[PDB]
Amino acid sequence: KVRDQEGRMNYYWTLVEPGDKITFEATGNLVVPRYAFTMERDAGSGIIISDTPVH
Amino acid sequence: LFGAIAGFIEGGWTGMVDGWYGYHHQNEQGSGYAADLKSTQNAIDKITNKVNSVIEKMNAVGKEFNHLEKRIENLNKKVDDGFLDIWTYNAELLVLLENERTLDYHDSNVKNLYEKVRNQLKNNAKEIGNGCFEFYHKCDNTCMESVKNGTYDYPKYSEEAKLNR
Repeated sequence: KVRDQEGRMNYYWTLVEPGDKITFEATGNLVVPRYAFTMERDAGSGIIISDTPVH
Repeated sequence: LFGAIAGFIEGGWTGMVDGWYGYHHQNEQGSGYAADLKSTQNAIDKITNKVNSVIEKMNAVGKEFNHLEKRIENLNKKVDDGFLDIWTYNAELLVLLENERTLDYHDSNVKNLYEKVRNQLKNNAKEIGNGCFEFYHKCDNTCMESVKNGTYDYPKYSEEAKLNR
């Protein structure tokens, strides 16, 4: 038991290219998407871990 | 090392304020300081170029790994530390060498100025030894202007300086 749960949830992701299609088939145990993210790429970003305040 | 800045000239002049290297005269018309502007300008240009060359030669975030990628994390850490060590070493070494080269450059400039004045006065003056010459002739501000320019007339005072020598 972690967070008072005995079962588990595995989380998966994918990237769909323009003009391509994704297909979901199930007979159970699927947590379906509701919101997807259209994403645009440009270099010069990143992820930093900081406790510094933002101004 | 050329033995001029801390050598036969044993001290700097706070009086000199118009240049880095220069001259001090004691006529019957008065005393004064006067910098050698050509040498100072050339030195300033060369040192500015040196600083710019040091600047022009030099010119990220971390990655996250799970517990089953300790080898790749150690590889990343090794790469980062190795590059950091190399660049630290390069910066320190460059500064340390460049400082000596600059100081020797200034020493060479002072010694060359002394040499140029000596090869112009010859026997019409006497080397005191501290950096100065005592003229054997009584020649005025026009004289020291000529010495500073580099247009000294040795035959003009050769006879006059001979009796006093």
